[PDB]
Parts: sequence; C-alpha cells; structure tokens
Amino acid sequence: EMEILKQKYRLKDLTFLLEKQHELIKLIIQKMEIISETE
Amino acid sequence: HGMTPLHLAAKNGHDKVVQLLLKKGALFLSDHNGWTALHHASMGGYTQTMKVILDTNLKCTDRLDEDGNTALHFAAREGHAKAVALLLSHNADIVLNKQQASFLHLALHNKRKEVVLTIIRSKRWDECLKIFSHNSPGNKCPITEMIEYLPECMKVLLDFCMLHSTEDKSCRDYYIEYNFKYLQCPLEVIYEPLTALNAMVQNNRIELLNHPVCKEYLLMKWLAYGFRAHMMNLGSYCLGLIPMTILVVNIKPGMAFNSTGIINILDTTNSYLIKTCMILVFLSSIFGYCKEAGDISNVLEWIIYTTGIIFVLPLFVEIPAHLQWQCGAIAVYFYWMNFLLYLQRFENCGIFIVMLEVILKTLLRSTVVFIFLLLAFGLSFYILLNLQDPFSSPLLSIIQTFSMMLGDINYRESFLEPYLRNELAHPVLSFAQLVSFTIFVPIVLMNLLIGLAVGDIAEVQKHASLKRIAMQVELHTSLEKKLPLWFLRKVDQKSTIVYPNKPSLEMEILKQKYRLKDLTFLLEKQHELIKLIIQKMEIISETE
Amino acid sequence: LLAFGLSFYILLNLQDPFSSPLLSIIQTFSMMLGDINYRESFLEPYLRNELAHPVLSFAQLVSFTIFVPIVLMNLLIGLA
Amino acid sequence: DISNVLEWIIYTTGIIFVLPLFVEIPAHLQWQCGAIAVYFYWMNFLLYLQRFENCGIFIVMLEVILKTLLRSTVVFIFL
Repeated sequence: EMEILKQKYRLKDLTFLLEKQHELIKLIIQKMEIISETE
Repeated sequence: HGMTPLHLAAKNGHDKVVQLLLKKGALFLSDHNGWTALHHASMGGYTQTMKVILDTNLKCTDRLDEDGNTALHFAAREGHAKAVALLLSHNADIVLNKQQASFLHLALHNKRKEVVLTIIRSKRWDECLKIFSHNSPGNKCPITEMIEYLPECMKVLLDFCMLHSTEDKSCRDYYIEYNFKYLQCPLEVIYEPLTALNAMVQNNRIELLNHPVCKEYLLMKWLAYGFRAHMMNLGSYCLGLIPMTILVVNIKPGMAFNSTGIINILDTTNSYLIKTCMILVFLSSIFGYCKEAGDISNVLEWIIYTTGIIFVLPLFVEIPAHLQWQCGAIAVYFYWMNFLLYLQRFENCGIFIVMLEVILKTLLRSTVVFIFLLLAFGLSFYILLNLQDPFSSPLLSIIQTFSMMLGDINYRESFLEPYLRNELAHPVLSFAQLVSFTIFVPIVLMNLLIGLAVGDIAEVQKHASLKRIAMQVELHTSLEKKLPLWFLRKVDQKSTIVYPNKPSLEMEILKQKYRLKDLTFLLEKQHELIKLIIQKMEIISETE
Repeated sequence: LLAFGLSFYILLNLQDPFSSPLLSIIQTFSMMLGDINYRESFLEPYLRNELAHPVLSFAQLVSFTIFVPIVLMNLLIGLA
Repeated sequence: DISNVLEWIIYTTGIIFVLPLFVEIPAHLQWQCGAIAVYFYWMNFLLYLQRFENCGIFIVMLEVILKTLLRSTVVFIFL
C-alpha cells in the first residue's frame, strides 16, 4: 500500500507539472511573433 | 466543417479573443455536426469561457447538435465537474439524448466520481434523477447505474441520506432517522420488489450492502413481513414435526397403537395426547400434500408425508406394528433432516447449511473412487479372513471395511489373536494387506477428505457476508412478489426512527491507469503544440 | 443429533445404549467422534437375529458414518 | 511404470487362479493368487478411471498424497 501510494503521489505531481508546462507552452504560442509564415 | 473562428476560440479556451469577437458583432451559428461555441467550451472544460459567453443572449444554453447532445452532456462526459456546476447553476436544461442517455448517465458510464458528486450536491439533484429512459435496452435508472459503476458515489449519496441529527453529546438525545427514497426505483413492464438491493448484490457491492441505511432497510422489511412469513412457515412445518416427536418419545417402539391407546391389555393413559398427536400429524401431512399439488426438498417432503400417513394410519385402518414403526423411524429421521433445510433461511445458520451442502457434494463426487477402493479391500479381506464373522459374507466384508475406514481397525481381535492361535489362512498376506489398508484408507483417504473440506470451507468463507445478504434479499424479494397489492402499502414506511442509546487494489490500479491515460493525452496535445511552435517560429540569425 | 438419536432409538430399542431417548442422543453424541460400535451394536445382533429392521439399521449406520464423523468433523476441522 | 507392474501381477495371478482349467493345483496357492489378483484388479481399475473428467483429479490427489507419504516413510519407519 505504501509503494502504491508513493507511485500515485508521483503520478499526481507529474500531472500537476504537466498542466503547468502546458499552460506555459500555450503562453509561448500566444505571445510569440511570426513575421515569415503569415500565410 | 463550418467552424466559426469563435468556435476555434472557444475550443482552445481563449477568453479575451472570445470577448473581443462577441463585443464586435459576433453571431451564434452552428458548424457541422450541429455543434457550437458552448459545445466546444464544454469539451475543453474552460469555465471562464463559459461564464463569459453565457451572459450575452441566454439563448445558446439549450442547443441540440446533430446527435441531440447539449453542452451539459459534453461537460459531464469529459469529467469537468466545475464546468458542470457552472452550467447547472445557470439554469441549465436537462434533455434526453437521441440515444436516451442523459448527462448524468454519460457521467456514470465514463466513471467520473467528482462530476457525479457535484451533480448530487447540486440543488437540482432530484430533477436530474427524475428524467431517465424507462424502456431503453440500456441507460437504466441512475441509482442502478451508480451502484454498478461508482460504489463510492452511492456511498456518499447514502451518507447524505443518513440524516444524522441531534449530534449533541451521547445523552439519550439521538433521534436519528433513516430515509428510504433512494432505495426504491423512482420511475413509478413489471414492478421489481427491491431494485437497489438486487443491483447491489448482483455487482458484489459488499461494502455498499453493509451500509447502515441498507442494513436498516433489510431489518425494517424483516419486521414488516419477513418474520411473519418465516414464523408462518415454521409453524406449518412444526404442526407435523412436533406431534410426531411426542408420538415417538411417549410410545415404546415396536408396539402397536391407535386412537383408543396402546393395543399390544389397553393402556388408556395418554389416549387424549396420542389421538391429538396423530390427528395433527394426519392434518399436517394432508396440508403438505395439498401444498405440493398447488429437487431434494420435494423428495424429502414426499417421503415425510408418505411415512407420516403410514405411521398414523391406524386412525382408520389397522396395520401391523412392524411396518408402522419402520415408517415412523423413516418419518422422524427425514423430518429432522428436512428441518435442517428449513433452518437455511436464517442469518446465523444458513452458512453452516451451505458448508454442509458443499462438503456433501464433494463426498458424492469422490464416492466412485471410494466404492472402488472399498470393493478392492473388502474382497481381499473376505478371501483372506473368510473364517471370521465380520468377513463371512461379501456384503458384510464391504460394510466392515467401510466401518474400519475411520481408523477403527480391530487389529488385535481380527489379526493378532487368530495369528497366535494359528487361525489365519494366509498370515503374511493378511498382515501385508492390513498394513496396506492402514496406509491407504484411514491415512491417505481421510487426509484427502480433510484437505478437500478445508479448501471448501475456505472458498465458502471467502463470500460469507455477501452470501448471507444475498439469501436475505432473495427471500424478501420472493415474499414481496408473493404479496401482490395491499400488504406492501400497509407496511411500506420510507422512514424509521432508531434510538441507539435505548432510553481495494483493483480500484487503485484503475485510478493509476486513468491518470496515466490522461498524462498520455496531455502529452500528445503538448507535443502537437511544440511541433506547431517549431513550424511557425521564424529564424533570422541561424539560417546556416 | 436429534434426528440420528431418534432413528437409532426406534431401530435399536432392544439395546441398552438406545433404550431411552436421552441415552440414545447421548450415545449418538459419543459416536460422533468415530467410535461407532459397529460390531457389538450391529453385526453381533444381526448374526444372532436380534435386529428388528436389519436393512434399515445398516442403511442408517452407513448414513450416520457418512454424515456425522466424516462430514461434520471435516466441517469443524475446516472452520478451526 | 507402476501400471506395467500392476498389470503383470494381475495377469500372473489370474493365470494361477484359473489354472485348474488344465492342470490341478492346491487350493491354498489358488486362493492366495485369487486374493492378490482381485485386490490388484480393482487397484488397477482405479488407474483406469483416471481418464475421466469427474474422477481424474481425485486420482491425481491420491497420487500426490501417496508420493508425500513415501517421501516421509523413512522418518516414519525410524520412529
């Protein structure tokens, strides 16, 4: 039970960090500027 | 796909651009498959976009796509509990899907615990419970769905139905009340007696079945009709079981008797008791025959009734005492053997009867090997020890072998005394056969039986409480189906006040698997976004 | 025990151990542990023509031996 | 194999038991061989029952228990 709970906490931390990373990448796409491929 | 740029903005959850579009003369249209901006916001679970888009017209809340699903259906299916709460608070409309799958049903089928909890805590929980399909092959009543899929949500709902009040010290001030609204199917085919309990027992909801609400529901049904029916059945059986026992105990076996009294000089001392007992036995046997007119139990009851008729037959026509008392012995033996099965419908004795049945079944399975071993050893002992009374006949030889299987080998009297007196025809052969028999039957066969029994008992004890509650539920369901209309409404309570003072691996693994699946999906989306970043970024310095 | 004791009391009424209902149940309780007095109680009366119901008594003996000392004791040992 | 030895004993004792068909023999040896033959005949029928879906597992259990007993027989005989 202790090992399974530790794995679950590791996965929860991975999930939280992935949400933060996804938000940061969305910000990168939102704020970056494009001057060559403007279609 | 007719996707408006507003649809794209809602799909990717960009509040500011949605506000900019809506402010500068945007219009609410429908893309291919009938979706809209609210549908995409529900799919993405962007609550801010919902709250910004909902207060502009108040007309896109209830829109049907090409399949009939609304924003609430997508929000509940994707697992966005907060978006579901925001939609429900803003006068969301519940409409059955073209498939007849409501948003609560979609949440239950996808096993979203927090969405279901938020739905239950919503002020419109009863309304959302009301609308469901009464005839669709799937998408059954919500209570059954949560019993099957999410036992924890149902446990929380029952604790909400616990109604634990007067929590002011343990000073005999408790008036805790039990409510039974959610244990009865809310639709109103046929009327199933106990839908919730049957659903719980079918899905092995032992943790849910052990809840105080369910236990008290079963207890209330017991005191309502189950105890009455149980007492009626036991009295009907005892009316013939008991007088037979008095007849056997108060009359010396092998002696003829009739209504007047003992006829084998006439006693005329217990004449009234004897006449009453035989009258009761005859009436009970006739009642049993009539109930048969209108399985091992059937054969047992038929033998009991026939032997009861023959035993008390001298009421009208005299019969020899020999046949009378043979039938009396058979009748009393099978009467108590059948009372054993009558005890099965109890919460304290049923599991022992189940264990007895499984052990008996295993013994009957092994009886072929048993009788072959007994035949071998009995014929051997019959040839070897033919000059002894126990082994003087083949049938007596097999019966004696059966008797000594249990370890009661008469080693001294059967082997040693004849040997020292020079009575054994084949001494070495007889002693070798004795050693072989002792090694084989009483050691190996009995050890095999004890191991099989220890496995059977362990297997039965694996599902003890579930089996007990299953038998109780089945008995109550049969009783409800027996009493058609009036007794149910007479005894149905929906509420009872109780005075206490008297004045886990499969679920965890599945949760981990869902977490990993969500991580995988988010990683695909993140990888796509990074690929887009590489595709669209511009490079002016390192052009090689 | 009540079933088997009453059966043995009717079937073997002419024997001292089963001469009374209470003694019959006590004797059945005693022979539960596998101490069935097969010879003295069944075989010797049978060869001397003392059993009132020989076939019934032998069938009941086989049923008792199958039921109590085997099945009941095995059930108790598994529960323990 | 145990089956081959069982069958050989069965056949030899069967020949000796019904030998008076041609040559007379003392009844003592005849009936000793008859007892041996019938005992081993039913013991071998036990193995013949093994090729069934209802009795095979009991024969397997008997075999494993017998093997364990033969393993422990050294300590048994010393005690």
